[PDB]
This record gives sequence, C-alpha cells and structure tokens, in this order.
Amino acid sequence: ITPGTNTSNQVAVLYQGVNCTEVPVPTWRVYSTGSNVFQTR
Amino acid sequence: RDLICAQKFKGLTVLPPLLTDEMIAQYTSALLAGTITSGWTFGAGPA
Ligand SMILES: *[C@@H]1O[C@H](CO)[C@@H](O)[C@H](O)[C@H]1NC(C)=O
Repeated sequence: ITPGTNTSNQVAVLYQGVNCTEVPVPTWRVYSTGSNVFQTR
Repeated sequence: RDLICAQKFKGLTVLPPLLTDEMIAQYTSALLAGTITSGWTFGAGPA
C-alpha cells in the first residue's frame, strides 16, 4: 500500500492469507516490517 | 481437507470483497427507510 511517491515513501505490507503469526520476519529476505500489526479478514 | 483449502495449495485464492454483508444490509435498510419515510424525494435532493 503506497500513498504515492510524490507525497512520501512510507509503505504498508498486506500479507494475504495469514494470521499475524506466520510472517517470515534465502528465506524471503526481510523487508521493512511494521510494528503496528492489525489482523483483518 | 475441504475444497477451499485444497485450492490455496495450488495457487488459486479468493480475495474478500470490499463491502461486507453488514454494509450492504445497512445500505438496503437506508434505502428502505428513504423509500418509506420520504418516497422518491431522497433520490433527487434532500429527504
Ligand atoms: C487466527 O488467529 C486467531 C487468534 O490468534 C484464532 O482465534 C483463529 O482460530 C486463527 N485462525 C486460523 C485459521 O488459524
């Protein structure tokens, strides 16, 4: 999720089909993870 | 396993809709309230 490169560079990652417990954070090298997690449907 | 979980292991997924059933129900309730209490005036301008 990006609000646009012309405004800022902060992004939000939405892992599809997880439960905030099997996040990976040669093993899908870690990206910028957010400390504010929220489980959705 | 069931059929839904057996398809996720083959790459086929189902994305959830944006508007849930509760929001559609609230929209229908608002439409019914506008139709009963105002008629057709809420579709043109103010109720
Ligand atoms: C997801 O996590 C919640 C709370 O941790 C739990 O109640 C639920 O059963 C979990 N669902 C699955 C599919 O693991």
